[PDB]
Amino acid sequence: SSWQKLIGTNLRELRFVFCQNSQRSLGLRNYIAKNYWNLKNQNPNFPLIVRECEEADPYIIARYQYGVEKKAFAANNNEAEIENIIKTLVEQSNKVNN
Amino acid sequence: LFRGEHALRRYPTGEERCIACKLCQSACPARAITIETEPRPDGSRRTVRYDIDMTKCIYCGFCQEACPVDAIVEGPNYEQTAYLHEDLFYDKYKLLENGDKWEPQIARNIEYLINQPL
Amino acid sequence: HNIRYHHEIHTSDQTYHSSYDPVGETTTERLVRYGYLNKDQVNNAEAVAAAAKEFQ
Amino acid sequence: RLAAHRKNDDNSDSVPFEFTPENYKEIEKILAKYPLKQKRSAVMPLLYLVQEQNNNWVPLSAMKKIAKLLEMPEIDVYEVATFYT
Amino acid sequence: LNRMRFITAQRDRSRAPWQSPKGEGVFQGKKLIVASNSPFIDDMSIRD
Amino acid sequence: MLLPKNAIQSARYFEIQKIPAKIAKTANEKILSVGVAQKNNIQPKTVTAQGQIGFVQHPQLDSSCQYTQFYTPQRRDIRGRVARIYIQDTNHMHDTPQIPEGYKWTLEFERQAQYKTPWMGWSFNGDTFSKRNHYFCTLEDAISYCKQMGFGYEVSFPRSRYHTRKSYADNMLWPGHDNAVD
Amino acid sequence: GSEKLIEDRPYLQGMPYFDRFDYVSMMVQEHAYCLGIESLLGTTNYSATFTQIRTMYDELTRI
Amino acid sequence: SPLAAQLAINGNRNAVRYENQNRTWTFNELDAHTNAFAYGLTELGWKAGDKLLLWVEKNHTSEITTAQVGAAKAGVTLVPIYAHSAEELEKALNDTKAKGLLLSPNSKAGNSKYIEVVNKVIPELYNTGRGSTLKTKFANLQHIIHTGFYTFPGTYKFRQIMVYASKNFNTLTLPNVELNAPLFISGNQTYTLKDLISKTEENRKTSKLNDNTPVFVTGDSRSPLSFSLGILNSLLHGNYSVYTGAQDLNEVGQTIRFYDNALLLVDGDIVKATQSLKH
Amino acid sequence: NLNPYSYEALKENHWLVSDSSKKNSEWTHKSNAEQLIAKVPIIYVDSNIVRCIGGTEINAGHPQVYIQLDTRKHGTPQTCKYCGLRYAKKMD
Amino acid sequence: NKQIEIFIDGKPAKVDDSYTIFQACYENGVIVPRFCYHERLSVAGNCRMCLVEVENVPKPVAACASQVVPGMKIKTKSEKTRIHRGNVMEFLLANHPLDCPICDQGGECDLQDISSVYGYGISRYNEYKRAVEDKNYGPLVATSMNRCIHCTRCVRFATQIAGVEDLGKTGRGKAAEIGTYVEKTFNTELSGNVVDVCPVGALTNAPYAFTSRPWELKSFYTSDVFDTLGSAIQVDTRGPEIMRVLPRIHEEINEEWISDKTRHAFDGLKRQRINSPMKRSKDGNYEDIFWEEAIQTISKKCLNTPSDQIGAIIGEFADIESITALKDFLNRLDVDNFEVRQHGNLKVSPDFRANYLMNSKITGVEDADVLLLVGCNPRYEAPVLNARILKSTRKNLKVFNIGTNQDLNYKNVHLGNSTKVLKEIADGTHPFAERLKKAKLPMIMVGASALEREDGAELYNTLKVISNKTGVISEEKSWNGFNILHKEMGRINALELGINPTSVNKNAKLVFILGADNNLRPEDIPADAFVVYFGTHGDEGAYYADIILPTAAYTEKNATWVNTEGRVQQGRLVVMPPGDAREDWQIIRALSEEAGVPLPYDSLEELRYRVAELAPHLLKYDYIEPTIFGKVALSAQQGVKTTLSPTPITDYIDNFYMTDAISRASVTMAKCSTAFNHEKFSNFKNLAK
Ligand code: SF4
Ligand code: SF4
Ligand code: SF4
Ligand code: SF4
Ligand code: FES
Ligand SMILES: [Zn+2]
Repeated sequence: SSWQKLIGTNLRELRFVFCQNSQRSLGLRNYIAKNYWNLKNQNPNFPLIVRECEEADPYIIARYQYGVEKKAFAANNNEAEIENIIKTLVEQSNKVNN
Repeated sequence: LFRGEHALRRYPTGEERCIACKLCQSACPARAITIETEPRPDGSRRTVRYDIDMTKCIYCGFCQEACPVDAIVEGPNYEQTAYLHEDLFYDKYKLLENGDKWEPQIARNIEYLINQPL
Repeated sequence: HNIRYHHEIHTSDQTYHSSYDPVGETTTERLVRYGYLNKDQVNNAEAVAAAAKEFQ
Repeated sequence: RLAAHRKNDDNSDSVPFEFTPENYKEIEKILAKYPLKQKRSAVMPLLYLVQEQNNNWVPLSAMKKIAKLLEMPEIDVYEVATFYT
Repeated sequence: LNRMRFITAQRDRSRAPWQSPKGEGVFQGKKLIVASNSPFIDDMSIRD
Repeated sequence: MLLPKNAIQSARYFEIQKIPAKIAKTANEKILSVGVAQKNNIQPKTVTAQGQIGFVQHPQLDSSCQYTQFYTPQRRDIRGRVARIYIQDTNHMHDTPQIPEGYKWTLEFERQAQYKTPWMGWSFNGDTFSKRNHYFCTLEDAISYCKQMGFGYEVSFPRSRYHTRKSYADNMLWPGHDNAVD
Repeated sequence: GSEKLIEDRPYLQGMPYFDRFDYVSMMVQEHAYCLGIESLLGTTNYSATFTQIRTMYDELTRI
Repeated sequence: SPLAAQLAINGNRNAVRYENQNRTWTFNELDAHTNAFAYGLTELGWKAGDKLLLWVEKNHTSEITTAQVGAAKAGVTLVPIYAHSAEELEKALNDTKAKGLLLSPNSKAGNSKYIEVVNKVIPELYNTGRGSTLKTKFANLQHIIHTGFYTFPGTYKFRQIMVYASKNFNTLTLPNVELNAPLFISGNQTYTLKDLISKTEENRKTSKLNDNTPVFVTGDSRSPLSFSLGILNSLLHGNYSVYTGAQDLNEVGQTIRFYDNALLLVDGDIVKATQSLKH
Repeated sequence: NLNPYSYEALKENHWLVSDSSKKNSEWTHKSNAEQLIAKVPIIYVDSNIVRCIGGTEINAGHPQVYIQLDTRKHGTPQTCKYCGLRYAKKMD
Repeated sequence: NKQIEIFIDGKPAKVDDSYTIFQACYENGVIVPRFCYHERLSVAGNCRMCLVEVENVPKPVAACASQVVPGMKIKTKSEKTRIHRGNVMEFLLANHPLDCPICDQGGECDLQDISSVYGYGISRYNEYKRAVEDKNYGPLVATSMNRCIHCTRCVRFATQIAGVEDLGKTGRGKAAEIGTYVEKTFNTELSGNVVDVCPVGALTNAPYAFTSRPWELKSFYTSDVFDTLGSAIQVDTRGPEIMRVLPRIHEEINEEWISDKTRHAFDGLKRQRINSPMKRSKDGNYEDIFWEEAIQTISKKCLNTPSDQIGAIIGEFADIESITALKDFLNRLDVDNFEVRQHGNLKVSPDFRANYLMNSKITGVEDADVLLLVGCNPRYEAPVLNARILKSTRKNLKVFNIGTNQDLNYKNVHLGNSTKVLKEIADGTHPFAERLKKAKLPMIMVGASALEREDGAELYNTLKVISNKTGVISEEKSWNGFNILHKEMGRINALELGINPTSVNKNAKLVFILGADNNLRPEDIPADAFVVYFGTHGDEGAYYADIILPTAAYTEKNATWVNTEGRVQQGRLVVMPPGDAREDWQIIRALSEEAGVPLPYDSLEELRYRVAELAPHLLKYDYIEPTIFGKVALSAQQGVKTTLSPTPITDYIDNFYMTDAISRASVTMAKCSTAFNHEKFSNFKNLAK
């Protein structure tokens, strides 16, 4: 919601590396598939990269100013857990930037 | 059959006998013959550089034995003592001049050798 | 004009290999090594005969 | 003789070669011999007509016109011409 | 006395350097204006 | 002996087939440790001739490298290199060469330097090693040679020509009816 | 390093290396190399055998 | 259709041979080229009354004939341009307000080329975006067709403009050709299709031209008389048209010698004339 | 006379820039053999096929090569693929 | 019927009933001499070297032309087979000119190979040999008709593979001409395959003529970057000089054929290259300086310049390593824009690899049934892709186009050349809509240049709506025909690396050209900007930069390229870069260290670990990873603008011989442009096909 809207102003990139055929990445894959349109529409200018590998470890990386890396594991994380991780990473920018 | 000083032979008109077949370079047992060839301005198959490192050349005459157009020859010149190891590295122009100096005896030897099976 | 027989048809390239099993290897031991006789299924006349027949 | 077109200006591309209306009309019957799917099978009658109407000398321009009519390669037309004596 | 020419020719066989500008020249923005020296002529650019 | 008998354990040791996983030992490796984790998880766990995706294993400088023969006092760079292992088939210029190619996997180390000494414009290599590529009967044999020499591997599987139906009867196929086609 | 020198060259490319092996007797080594090549080829030098030049050269080298 | 006489008659008899291009065009070939050009123009939004200013230089004789055929089939106005200076080209464009401008890019416009002079006249082409309509100062200028090998900013290729419509999936409908439509504006004179046909017939009657009489038009093809004696007569009577753009007089004579009795439309500064048949 | 790298020159000298003075080749090939062979004249041959060996006997020159003197264009000479000699048709 | 049983030299073998005798021999590792039958060409009995003696058979049977009969016994090692092969070889050698020393086939000639192995041993025809003059077909095909054995290989390859019709058999008897009837050149974007197709020294590479023999060439297998396909090739080199390149058998990329640019543009790096970093003065003087001084000046300028006034243009010669290096160098300096040009920008987000790459891949062309091209010229863009498309079109394919009328060897319908046809299709009231709906396998292919137009995102939205509505990406059949023809491997890698091409800086006081030299205007960069060019050959970026940092070519660096079908190619570092050129990754790391933000990259392994942290799909070499979010990436969206301008759609390429810096700096490419440009230039459609 509001955290989804503030992503365009909080960070500089959002990367979702997952595995197409992994249970640990199944939750992340479902979360990316279901809610892709809302974030793409509300923040059309925010780089939102999505990548999948056969045996990738599920990582959601928030890249903030000065190329600050905020990779967080999302392996076997539920959709609510994925949303909480997104909210947290979209809220750490002020602490990370300062 | 004395395998003397390596030299580049030519046709009686003076045109280069070397046809850039790389047979000499593929036949030098120590790879002592080096060739760098590109199409000639007239289009002939001639090398831009033909080098024979006498420091690594055994003067074996294998290039002459496998010569396709009788280009590489072993002239009777044996007094090739060199005061400079760099000067000992003969090249295309040097070989051409050496062949020019001793072409006549080389021609007689070639005629006699060809007459052996003829 | 005889260009058919320039290449030799016969060359001294005959090779022969002779293989012999271990001299001390027993017939029952040979059958066990070849798998015809089970390692435990020894000293039985019927099993030994069957293994020997299979090996032969 | 020469399997390749000799460098003669008499057989050059600039030679004017156009089939006669009678030859054009005669093409109606010749094409009906072979199926419409294979119109190149009339190349022999076309070459015969060309040789008849061009002073027993087939021009390269005539061959090009035949290829245009036959919907076949000009190389194929030239090969068919040279293959026969 | 002319080993430099032979060295330049040998290097130019596979490592011929780019002829960069030397001196003053026109600059169309940050691009220094200099004409190419290719011996071949592009006929398609100048044809009718 | 290109394809060993995989139906038995005698084809090759399972240790030879396994690929060592990279563990962070340098400062940069510790920095991008998640990248190392991804490279270990996603890479194939086994190396076989029947593999499909090219894979790179970094130089394992450990006890397995005890059989390295290029770590001389004056030459301390050879036993840290990574060579490329691929099947070098016959060239496209000729189809029936005098010495057929494609029966041994070639492992080649890239040329370190090649320069023309100007005394005669003569070619010279700064590294006398890697002058000629080596040939191995089996991919497992090549892997064992690389591990024994402690050299990193970049193994790429070859892409061959597919089997195609060849027949001279295809040269005169019947097109079909004109009216039916239209 | 004549061993690797011959091993890194074609069959004819390593021919004179045999002369340098036995400097005093360069013909016996060459004859041995030729005989070994023929044995590998599974044949024999008919012209060399019929000309007896191999025997004469071996005797001269021995002398 | 007025131009479909020789097309419906045979469809295989040759129509025009571009000696300057070494290309021979049949009646079907000319019809197909005209159809493709007309379809490309109509699909580009060039409605009836659109003016096309021709800045090509002679040598594109086959291009000139194809463009004339495409303009006549659709029914748009064509105005040749004889610009030799940047000011001349600017004045011609301003007075004409042509919808399209076709130029031979490599044609020399005095010290510069035709494309260079046009760019000097129109700087907006340099700033035209890729896949975007150009925004120029002219009120009615909407198309730039270059005859060069390269792609010029703010311009399109003649080949790229034309689209060869198919027999099934084609959607653009070509408007029917009307006789009263003006097709040629040369020397401030407006020439209609009826005027062109009348001129062709009267000239054939005045130069003793038969049905089977080749016309070898050399040099300039922009003349309305040259058009009448070239592709127009072939579309009418099937005569063999020989385009000899930028061809020497000796070469034209040799080509006529390759023919038997041809009307030689000799090139000159004035509108192309005609001479006696044979030599 | 014609400028090098032209289309006509490329079509003529088999996509190569012919050197007339021959000094460019005499430096590039380190031998004036190009001009020395160019000093030779053009020879007219009656037969449409010639056998060139660069000499007088087999193995006394280059291997024998058969050159076709009858081409599409009359009077077009051909230089030997083995020697520097060039032969042309007797009449056409 | 399913598994027939034959006996090859007395060895029982279970083979297929439809395979040929030569097929069975090759499958069973039995090498049979052959000179005419090519596995990718038409089967013909032109040669008789495959005539094999079979048990209980009267005459020898051409194994390539003869299939396997159940129970047949082929005694290939029999004396009868040996005698037949010797007779055939002796007959073949009757008229072969003695040109081996003067022919490029020496060392790799199948003729001499069969003669030494399957030949008689001596010759007995003591008569004058027939002679035929050679032809003139341009600077790409070297003609020697004297050794031409009239094997029909050129004719078969041109008719069936290249699709051009210019080769045929003229004459009869012993004077048949293996060449064209009229004097012309063979320009069909596959001229390098003609030399590779001639079994004798009849056709050879003229640029490589008399260069050397196979005995002095060192061949290394790599992948090309000149074409968007990146077809595998083998580069043969001799010492520090690269000799030539040949195609490699890659059925997944380009079978065994390559384009002329891939074949002949390797020479561009041999001249007009930058060997040292040079500083461009205010007066334009280029002065060589030590790399330390240049790096320090660049770092000082970057430190002094504001973070909002630094921009760059990415070059075509950009690998994944260089792209990631530039991205990291910018990010560490708080920069978030990787584009400095605003005209000609690809309107595709790097978000999804499905939308950033061709979802149908190379084999999709044969797999797809109805193919709709929009702004793609497969002939000039990719001769291999065009040849594959033609091969598919021969069998069961329908091809439509919505762009300019091209001259493809096959027949392609032309729906239009402007956006009106596309708008009609998008509205659904178009005849092509029914054909697309009826297609079992649909595919849409659009060029990168077309997608980079001003209505780029609008055209992309229209195409996506059409594909979703028509069924190009149809989940019911799990077929995804939506494909994009990229024109820059660097741009493709940028899309795969997450660098947004749309992030273009309006004003930048720093301009870095990472090998970019095409589609650049002198006014697109403000004159008050410090400009550096990290390139190899200097054409435009060398002039447009205040500093020039020499870099390594594609063959001078172990680079990672992404074939647009989704393939990872590890192009090996064949030779060292000229002069003192440093690696692009090395240069970027050194600059980052000197700029106070060093990147944690000390080796290629560490760079690959960082890339895996960025993108894991790039670590699997020679593999196309499946994409399970294809339809989500290409899902139709409401409210997305798709207004299209009515201007015509064109193909970017004009001269196939000159498209890049190395291509323009290639003298072979210069001669190709001098000769074939006027020959192949035509503004009129070729109805003859
Ligand atoms: S064998 Fe003779 S003609 Fe051939 S390359 Fe050697 S020297 Fe030249
Ligand atoms: S004489 Fe022998 S060692 Fe000397 S260059 Fe000739 S082949 Fe080589
Ligand atoms: S093609 Fe050339 S190399 Fe091969 S046999 Fe014929 S002349 Fe010799
Ligand atoms: S020229 Fe070569 S490829 Fe063509 S038919 Fe002759 S042998 Fe075959
Ligand atoms: S190559 Fe087998 S029949 Fe010709
Ligand atoms: Zn000769």
